[PDB]
Amino acid sequence: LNPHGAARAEVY
Amino acid sequence: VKPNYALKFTLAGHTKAVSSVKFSPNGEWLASSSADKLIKIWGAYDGKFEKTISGHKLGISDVAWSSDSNLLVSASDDKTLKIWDVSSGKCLKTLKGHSNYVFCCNFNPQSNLIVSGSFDESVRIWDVKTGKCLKTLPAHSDPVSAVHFNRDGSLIVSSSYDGLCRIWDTASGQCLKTLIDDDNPPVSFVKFSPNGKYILAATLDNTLKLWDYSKGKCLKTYTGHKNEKYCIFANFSVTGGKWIVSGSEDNLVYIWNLQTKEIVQKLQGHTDVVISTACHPTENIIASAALENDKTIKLWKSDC
Repeated sequence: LNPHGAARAEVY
Repeated sequence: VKPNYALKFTLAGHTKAVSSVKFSPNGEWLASSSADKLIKIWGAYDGKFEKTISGHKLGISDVAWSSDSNLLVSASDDKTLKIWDVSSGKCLKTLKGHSNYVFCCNFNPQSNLIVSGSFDESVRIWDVKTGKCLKTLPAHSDPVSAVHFNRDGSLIVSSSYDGLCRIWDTASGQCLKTLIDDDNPPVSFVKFSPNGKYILAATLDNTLKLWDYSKGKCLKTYTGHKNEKYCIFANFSVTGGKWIVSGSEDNLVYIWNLQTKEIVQKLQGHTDVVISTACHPTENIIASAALENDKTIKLWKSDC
């Protein structure tokens, strides 16, 4: 579950 | 010569980060995808909100248009892609098969195929007509950050945090080429040039590179911006002067002269990372979109 809602909106 | 992009409209409506914006090939629309699970459609010329398209159970990382501007495909954290009839806003097909977040997507020019890349480290090729997955390519050893078809749909380029750009034969599924400089920074974006002869690749060391595909060598390098963390879209702008356009993690849109590699404009206005930029197919219009602290899309227009 990505905190910011979408994978592209996260750091990897 | 330098472009004179200036802010014309700010498109507000999304309630979380905007992940990707794309202009329809007919120039009439902009589609935006968001962490808020929604796709929104906006007038390309007036910025006017047209409609909300909903259905995904989780946030969306990418959206792309069919060549006839009638369909959109979206890539979601819910592990699916959805094909959407834009006019009705209805979900025509849910493309299921990926085992982790779907990160990137694109139609081929003929638009009978969709290519997708995922956190599951694979690239998939889907039949638009039937919704069936034609090929699963074991493309990379880390999440796949971008996927794009060339001019005639005969090739797919993919990139990954694994540091590789790879080029695939659409028909056979064969890996035809692996591109890498003398180092392995994560590759955060890749796409073919409009003539299919080059590949523009972003890496997470603040650098964009123009590669000659056939010769397999880096020709040009664009620097000065900030890109260390996010998979930011970049573009060939061709409707006026020949530019490279990218977002940046310092909240600016950067524009470089393709030939000279000099920065020619920095568009200020966003208040968070500019994750996505898109160039209008016929007019000098740039759409930009930002992450969660911003939530807006901006349309910028220029005389060249």
